[PDB]
Amino acid sequence: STELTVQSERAFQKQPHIFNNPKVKTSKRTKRWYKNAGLGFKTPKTAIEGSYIDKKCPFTGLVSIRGKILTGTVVSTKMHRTIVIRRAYLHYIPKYNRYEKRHKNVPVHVSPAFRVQVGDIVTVGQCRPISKTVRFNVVKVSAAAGKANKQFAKF
Amino acid sequence: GISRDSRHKRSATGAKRAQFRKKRKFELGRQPANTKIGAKRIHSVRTRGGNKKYRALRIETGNFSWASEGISKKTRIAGVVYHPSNNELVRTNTLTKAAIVQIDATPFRQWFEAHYGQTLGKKSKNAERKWAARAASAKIESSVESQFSAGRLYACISSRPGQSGRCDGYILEGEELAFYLRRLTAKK
Amino acid sequence: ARGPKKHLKRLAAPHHWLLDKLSGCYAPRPSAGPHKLRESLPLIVFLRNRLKYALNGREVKAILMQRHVKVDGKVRTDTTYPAGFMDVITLDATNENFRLVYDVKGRFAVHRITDEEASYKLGKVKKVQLGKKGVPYVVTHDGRTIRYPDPNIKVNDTVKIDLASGKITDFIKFDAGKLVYVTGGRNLGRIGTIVHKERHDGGFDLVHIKDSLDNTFVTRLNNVFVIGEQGKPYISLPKGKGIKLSIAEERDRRRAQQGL
Amino acid sequence: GFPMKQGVLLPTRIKLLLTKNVSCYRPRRDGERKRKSVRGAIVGPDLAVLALVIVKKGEQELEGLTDTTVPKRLGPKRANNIRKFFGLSKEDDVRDFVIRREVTKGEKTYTKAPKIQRLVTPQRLQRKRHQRALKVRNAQAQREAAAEYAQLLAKRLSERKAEKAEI
RNA sequence: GCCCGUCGCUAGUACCGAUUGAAUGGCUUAGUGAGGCCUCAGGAUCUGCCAGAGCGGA
RNA sequence: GGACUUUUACUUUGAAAAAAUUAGAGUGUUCAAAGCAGGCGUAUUGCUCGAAUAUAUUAGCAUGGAAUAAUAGAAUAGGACG
RNA sequence: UAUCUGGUUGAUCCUGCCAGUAGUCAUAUGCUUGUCUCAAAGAUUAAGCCAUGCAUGUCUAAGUAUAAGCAAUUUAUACAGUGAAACUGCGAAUGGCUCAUUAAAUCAGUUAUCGUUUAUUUGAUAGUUCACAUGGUAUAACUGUGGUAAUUCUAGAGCUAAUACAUGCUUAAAAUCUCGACCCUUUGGAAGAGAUGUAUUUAUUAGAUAAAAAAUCAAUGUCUUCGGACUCUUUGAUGAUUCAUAAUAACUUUUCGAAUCGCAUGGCCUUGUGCUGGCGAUGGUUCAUUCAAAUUUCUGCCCUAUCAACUUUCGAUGGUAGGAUAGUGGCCUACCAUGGUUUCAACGGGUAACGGGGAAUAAGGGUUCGAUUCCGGAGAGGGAGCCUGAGAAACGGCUACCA
RNA sequence: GUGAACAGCCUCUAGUUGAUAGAAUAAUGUAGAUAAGGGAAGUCGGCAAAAUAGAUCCGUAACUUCGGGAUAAGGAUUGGC
Ligand SMILES: CN[C@@H]1[C@@H](O)[C@@H](O[C@@H]2[C@@H](O)[C@H](O[C@H]3O[C@H](CN)CC[C@H]3N)[C@@H](N)C[C@H]2N)OC[C@]1(C)O
Ligand SMILES: [Mg+2]
Ligand SMILES: [Mg+2]
Ligand SMILES: [Mg+2]
Ligand SMILES: [Mg+2]
Ligand SMILES: [Mg+2]
Ligand SMILES: [Mg+2]
Ligand SMILES: [Mg+2]
Ligand SMILES: [Mg+2]
Ligand SMILES: [Mg+2]
Ligand SMILES: [Mg+2]
Ligand SMILES: [Mg+2]
Ligand SMILES: [Mg+2]
Ligand SMILES: [Mg+2]
Ligand SMILES: [Mg+2]
Ligand SMILES: [Mg+2]
Ligand SMILES: [Mg+2]
Ligand SMILES: [Mg+2]
Ligand SMILES: [Mg+2]
Ligand SMILES: [Mg+2]
Ligand SMILES: [Mg+2]
Ligand SMILES: [Mg+2]
Ligand SMILES: [Mg+2]
Ligand SMILES: [Mg+2]
Ligand SMILES: [Mg+2]
Ligand SMILES: [Mg+2]
Ligand SMILES: [Mg+2]
Ligand SMILES: [Mg+2]
Ligand SMILES: [Mg+2]
Ligand SMILES: [Mg+2]
Ligand SMILES: [Mg+2]
Ligand SMILES: [Mg+2]
Ligand SMILES: [Mg+2]
Ligand SMILES: [Mg+2]
Ligand SMILES: [Mg+2]
Ligand SMILES: [Mg+2]
Ligand SMILES: [Mg+2]
Ligand SMILES: [Mg+2]
Ligand SMILES: [Mg+2]
Ligand SMILES: [Mg+2]
Ligand SMILES: [Mg+2]
Ligand SMILES: [Mg+2]
Ligand SMILES: [Mg+2]
Ligand SMILES: [Mg+2]
Ligand SMILES: [Mg+2]
Ligand SMILES: [Mg+2]
Ligand SMILES: [Mg+2]
Ligand SMILES: [Mg+2]
Ligand SMILES: [Mg+2]
Ligand SMILES: [Mg+2]
Ligand SMILES: [Mg+2]
Ligand SMILES: [Mg+2]
Ligand SMILES: [Mg+2]
Ligand SMILES: [Mg+2]
Ligand SMILES: [Mg+2]
Ligand SMILES: [Mg+2]
Ligand SMILES: [Mg+2]
Repeated sequence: STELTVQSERAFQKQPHIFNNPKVKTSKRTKRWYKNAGLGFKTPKTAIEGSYIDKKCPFTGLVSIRGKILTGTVVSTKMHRTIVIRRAYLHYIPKYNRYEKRHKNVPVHVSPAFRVQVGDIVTVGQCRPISKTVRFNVVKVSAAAGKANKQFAKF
Repeated sequence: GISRDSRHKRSATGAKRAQFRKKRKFELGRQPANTKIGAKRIHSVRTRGGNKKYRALRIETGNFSWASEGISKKTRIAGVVYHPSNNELVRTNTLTKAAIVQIDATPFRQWFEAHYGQTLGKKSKNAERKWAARAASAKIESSVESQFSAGRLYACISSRPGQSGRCDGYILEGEELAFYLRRLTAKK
Repeated sequence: ARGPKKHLKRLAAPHHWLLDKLSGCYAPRPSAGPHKLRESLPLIVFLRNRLKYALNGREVKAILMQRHVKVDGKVRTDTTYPAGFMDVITLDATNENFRLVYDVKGRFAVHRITDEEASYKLGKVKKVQLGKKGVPYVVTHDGRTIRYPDPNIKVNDTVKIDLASGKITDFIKFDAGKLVYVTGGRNLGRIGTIVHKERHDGGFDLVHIKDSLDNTFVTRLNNVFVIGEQGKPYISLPKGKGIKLSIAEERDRRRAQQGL
Repeated sequence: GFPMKQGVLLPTRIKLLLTKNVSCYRPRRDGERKRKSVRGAIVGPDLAVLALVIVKKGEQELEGLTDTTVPKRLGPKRANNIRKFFGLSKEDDVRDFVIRREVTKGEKTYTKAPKIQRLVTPQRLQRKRHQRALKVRNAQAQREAAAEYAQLLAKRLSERKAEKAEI
């Protein structure tokens, strides 16, 4: 998703209070603000090198990561600039002294810093409410391939 | 009245939620100001915990900053040429945040040709002094320049007039003024 | 629930108050003030249950309305006033001076001081902020806002205070090896010496502690109140000085010396 | 018994919502509005009683009205109010110009009078002088406390430059 | 010896059943829609900056 | 402080944990259910011990463990180190 | 605190139930009832209905007293004692009661506010404003004349107050900015004029630190030991921010910056009722603190498939923008995307379902209950709507409907 | 031209204006209209009559030979610029 047009909305997309003076001629054009989210999390290169905009991007945006931090694997990429992860986990029934498989499906807004794919585990930091569903934000991507290369052409 | 509660609506699963308790005064919402131009008239909502807010409707004047000139002057608002949310706001010339207006340019033209003297478009002792200390910065931009002939400048409302009672904002400049310039005459 | 609650049922009352089940319905509700509801002593629980000077509540007001009581030099005529840690309660009759400080069992103590020691008190800086027009201000667990302080004062430190005016007369840093008071946690009331502090970016710094019997424990950084330098407390400690003998070692102290 | 409330422009009785600061309603709680029954403002045969104020006299005096005369209840209380009842400007010292009322307890006949409010008193200027006093006396003491800092930190920077010598 | 099913007397329970049956409680399309609130107006009379006049306030 | 780190289950320890209830120490309510009192002289001007402790578990946080059980890696090398 | 006994056969050992036995912080009932201490109690049915009474009022030396009130004597020709009424203020959002609703709701433990509001308490914080020996009316109580069968119903007329209503003066030093009459040709310098508290809205600049050095371009700071040269003055917090804080240009039906009250009355002359000054009350903006609030993270419920697909008429999932709110957020609105849940049981149905602390039963494991003394949530016949206020969607507040 | 249309209504080309006539406007008729409130009580019987009506969007039961029932039922909308 994202991945072109930068301007595609009827609204002109820009970072708040980051001003490019027209009279002062710059060869970089855009002056692009960022930070590092903290909590020992790398603000990735593409957040800086990128041309993108989104204000829900915890590195270039106005949302701050605090509270829980969660691991889980991506089951759905179908939404633009957000995704749903399945964090499974086991539940202990005291009577039977056993465990039963459970899961909870967490929608989380993926900044357009990351290329996320289905099957990739992802680390996710908690943030302020973003959409109806999403209280969490993609932070680190733990799987760069997930078998992608082992599928290969004939010879 | 209006309620911003999520107790209405539905589940994320798409389940109907039952009616639980009632509306509370703190889930509350109120009507749109739908602020307009002309004849300044403003009503004041008394909000949660004292905290007056200020309802703009009919404001004909507001303070607009020149982004790259580091100066700000209050002007007239001449209309609305664009708006990203609904086109009906441009037609009705309703004033909202991020609404694209036209302003005056004359308080900006009076000030530029004083601070500089370059007579957009188109003798005192210490005057020629600072006039000469200036320029080199007098180039401005063609796209702000050419506007000045018409006598109306493209501004953008940066405030929330129904909330704050004021209509303020900045002159469209650089990339924005470049972008709206497309949709402006690619719609008109 | 439509407003702030103005009562306290006497069960949900904090138990370090040590109030009997029957004999009433409600606790007194600590007023708003320097100290928090859960952690505080209202003068009524003090002038009545602790010090037994006033039998009624009726007597506690008939006392306080004579100006006799005062806290940190100010008179304090309100019955439910939320007195608490480090506070100095001075009766001008009886010429008694008390500092309100914790036992090892966790309650507040009735602990006298000199006419002198009464005139200063510690507080823990709860944050260091830069106020309006540049003035940095420091603020304390008891709610004192103090401006123009020493730049070497940081959060979690402690401060000596004048109580006549309010100025800072000294500041003790937070460094490994400082005498320390535990306010909060089960270890609340234990005392002294700070062997280590575990970082935990993301909150809740753990602090090891060893008293001098050479016993060791841990609490939250928030529960650590720096009282001074090793072996020297800046204020008068009470009997036992926050050690915690086990229930058997307190059983031998009682089953031997005092009385029979 | 329903009263007339002007402004309705009706011969008829209608019900309305009544608030603070309108007639026929005496609100009994803060913000209490109550629906009452108001009689219209236009006259009709239906009124048991009518209220009339005389704009001009007439060639015949009327027994209990033009013939007789009543005292006002209370005299001026506010200082300048006595001043502008009698027209004294600010010199004439309105104290002895207060109005006094008699009364008699079993031949003990006595006297009483207002307390002139917003009077200029020596006590009242002592406070005014005191207010301009505290405000300036406070003002400078904060400037000196500010200089105590500007000394404390600047002489902390002369400790930080002199420790570079230790390096 | 045990023992089965129809038939038949008595009592109880449930079922199916015309009545386009009935009642209770809860959601709901559509139609109508009190009321307060927001807003556009209005302006009984009453003031603002003794013939009279302008444009703001109640 | 920089630069990175395959991810799990489990088990240790801890911090944070309302009272009342419960288990339970103390105290002779005259016994007792209780209650959290009281107990000592110099009983005409005071002294003084108390109001303990434990339980709290599934989840959350912090920590020692690396067995059992999952999980990922180099094979059309698009491999590892410098 | 790990226990069985009786009942199928002619007898038998089994299966398996019935019955016996035991306790119940479990109700009911019946017989019987002397004493001390302790004390549950119209929850279960019907959150069904209600006659009457009562359950929320409130004043200090200290906001307003001319009661035609009482009372003094005792100093008060302005007032002063005491003080009904009325204005002003605050409270009335606590308490108390009940469990109707409610099954991802509430709740519990655990988080979040870098997502917000907060009277009050506590601690700080105000020289800057254009008659100042202190500026204006407009009113209750009251007085009198009235209407009604009828109520805490009120009308007309005549008074009079304020910490109510509404206005409106004030104060040091210095400094940095802009403009700038003149003379001046030089790197050029200038009297004098305005602006500058705080709050509001906007935009722009600072808010550094990741180890070291160089040419150029425009503007332009501070020193000349006259060619040139040049800072080790700012450096706050957090895991992390556009944070605290600061500065520049303007903006505003300009927020605030005392027109207030109780006690005492003491200095200081150049003797003007001159100029000062004590102990504290009530206030006042901002910040903190506390009392709270509202959302909020992870994980956790009973029966049911004779409920398998659910959600998106008309928000369902997400994006962008605005509106709205105290604030975040499909909270609402425009355009846009086609999404979100489920056999790891969604969705639906039921609950004689408020949830938790806890309760009973005492090998362990379990089973069963919790309306109910504590916490949390809901509601005041049913629904909605709203005024007042810091705080209510209040019901011993109002408005409407249905009953 | 309107319109789904060779419907109806109006028109062009063409073709008629032919059917005893005048004057009145009672009853009773033939043919067409409308009636307050009630709503089949009229009647062998709703006979007659009234109500319905097009399109677009929403919604649709028993039952069934699964093809149907179905325009089921029941709704909302409609001009001009
Ligand atoms: C209908 N006549 C009877 C019928 O009534 C029934 O009777 C028995 C009876 O014979 C048994 O009892 C007999 O045999 C026992 C042998 N130990 C002793 C007691 C004796 N009465 C009972 N225990 C049970 C009844 N249901 O079972 C047997 C039968 C012949 O069918
Ligand atoms: Mg405020
Ligand atoms: Mg921390
Ligand atoms: Mg934190
Ligand atoms: Mg037979
Ligand atoms: Mg049946
Ligand atoms: Mg409807
Ligand atoms: Mg448990
Ligand atoms: Mg029994
Ligand atoms: Mg007997
Ligand atoms: Mg009942
Ligand atoms: Mg009832
Ligand atoms: Mg008095
Ligand atoms: Mg009152
Ligand atoms: Mg309550
Ligand atoms: Mg219920
Ligand atoms: Mg204060
Ligand atoms: Mg006031
Ligand atoms: Mg950094
Ligand atoms: Mg900002
Ligand atoms: Mg800021
Ligand atoms: Mg007064
Ligand atoms: Mg969105
Ligand atoms: Mg919001
Ligand atoms: Mg129920
Ligand atoms: Mg239950
Ligand atoms: Mg349990
Ligand atoms: Mg319960
Ligand atoms: Mg009860
Ligand atoms: Mg309620
Ligand atoms: Mg209903
Ligand atoms: Mg209902
Ligand atoms: Mg209600
Ligand atoms: Mg009631
Ligand atoms: Mg109530
Ligand atoms: Mg009905
Ligand atoms: Mg009913
Ligand atoms: Mg056609
Ligand atoms: Mg045709
Ligand atoms: Mg012919
Ligand atoms: Mg014929
Ligand atoms: Mg004829
Ligand atoms: Mg004739
Ligand atoms: Mg005829
Ligand atoms: Mg007709
Ligand atoms: Mg009809
Ligand atoms: Mg009809
Ligand atoms: Mg009908
Ligand atoms: Mg018929
Ligand atoms: Mg019929
Ligand atoms: Mg018939
Ligand atoms: Mg018949
Ligand atoms: Mg027939
Ligand atoms: Mg027919
Ligand atoms: Mg019809
Ligand atoms: Mg139809
Ligand atoms: Mg038309």
